[PDB]
Amino acid sequence: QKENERLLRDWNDVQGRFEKCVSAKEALETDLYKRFILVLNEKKTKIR
Amino acid sequence: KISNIFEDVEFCVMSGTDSQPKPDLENRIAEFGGYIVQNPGPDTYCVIAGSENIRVKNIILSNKHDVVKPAWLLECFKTKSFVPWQPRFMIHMCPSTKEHFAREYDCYGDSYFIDTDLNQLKEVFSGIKNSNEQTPEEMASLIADLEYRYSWDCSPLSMFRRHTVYLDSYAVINDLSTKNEGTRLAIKALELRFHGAKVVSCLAEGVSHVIIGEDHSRVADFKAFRRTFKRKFKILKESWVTDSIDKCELQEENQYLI
Repeated sequence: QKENERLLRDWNDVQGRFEKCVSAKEALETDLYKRFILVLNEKKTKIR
Repeated sequence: KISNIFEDVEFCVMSGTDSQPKPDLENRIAEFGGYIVQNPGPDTYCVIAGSENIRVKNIILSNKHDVVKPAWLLECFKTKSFVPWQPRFMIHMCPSTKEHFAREYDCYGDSYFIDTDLNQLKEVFSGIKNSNEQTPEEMASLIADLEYRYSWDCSPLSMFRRHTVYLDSYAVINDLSTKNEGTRLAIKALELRFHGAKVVSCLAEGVSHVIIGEDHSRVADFKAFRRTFKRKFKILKESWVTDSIDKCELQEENQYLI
């Protein structure tokens, strides 16, 4: 019980850190996409 | 004295102490032959100031000249020559200069003569405020359309944007008295969201795929729904999703043949 419980605590910690890291990566991808979309729309308007 | 090009041009260096003392700036511009006037006049090509005063605010109101940062002066010093004006120094700028910029520059820091490197593009993006104005569905759809228009969806890390795979992690519908603790459904959700796919728990008309867990002994309902539903679903083996971890590689189109 002690072995599986602290391994499950480690599993919970790794799940949390993986979730937050993936969320940070997704947020960076999303805001980079937003900024690129804004500049691309600016350039599209300039081209038009 | 050194750069005579700054002669015949008036410079209203009426402030500037945070970076360098104003007398030092005056001495340097005199060494470059800049006209040091203590107050703006309708012959000064640009007004130079540091901290922003009521005089600068009035010039903003009474649009007479441009409030150029001392950093542009530092750029001129390090270049030892004239530095073209960029839309990052002038806090306030005359409408004529606004038209001049708009005629040959974008509304942002991007310029047609000086390209922006990684750091410059990062600064341009950061200067543009970031907020939420587009819905996630619309923004994802536009991203997918632009990526398909120029073949950007072929990135090996994000291919599940279009494939909204539904994971039937719930045996029953609308029952909050149960919670699957210690299950690998969270692992499957993380794997799906790694490539960009987002799972949904509410059934709607936008879901075009139904995927059940390891309990594949439910072929009877699939068989019954094949005759009923015209939307012929596609179900692959569970080894394919594990290939994203073991092989960690995409599957080529040559596998889809006769």
